[PDB]
Amino acid sequence: GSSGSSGMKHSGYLWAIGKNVWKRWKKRFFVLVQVSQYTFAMCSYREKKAEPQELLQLDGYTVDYTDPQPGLEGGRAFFNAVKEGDTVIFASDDEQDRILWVQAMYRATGQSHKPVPPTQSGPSSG
Repeated sequence: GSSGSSGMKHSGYLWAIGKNVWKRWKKRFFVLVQVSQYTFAMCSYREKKAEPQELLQLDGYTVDYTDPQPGLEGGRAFFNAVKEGDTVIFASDDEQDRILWVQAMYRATGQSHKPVPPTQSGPSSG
């Protein structure tokens, strides 16, 4: 039962909304930390040199590319994580970033269905 070991994989502002945390959908700081050898969590450090406000352990969450849900109007890319009884959505400024996030989050959780990048050049709405 050692203390553990910190670690950073990817940091940057992102749009996410959950049920217990980030109830609101707004661009907030997001940092992927490593809790255990095979366990990670999303720590949102909004303060300046202080403890994190919101935190979501990615212990199980299944992140994967998903269509743009009706409502969330923050970022372009859309990606939500599926949990036994919890569901959280995430969005970035560009599609390129999303991938980098899915690739990491994927391993952090260790889901069964590995995420894969689509081939949607860029259709037009009407």
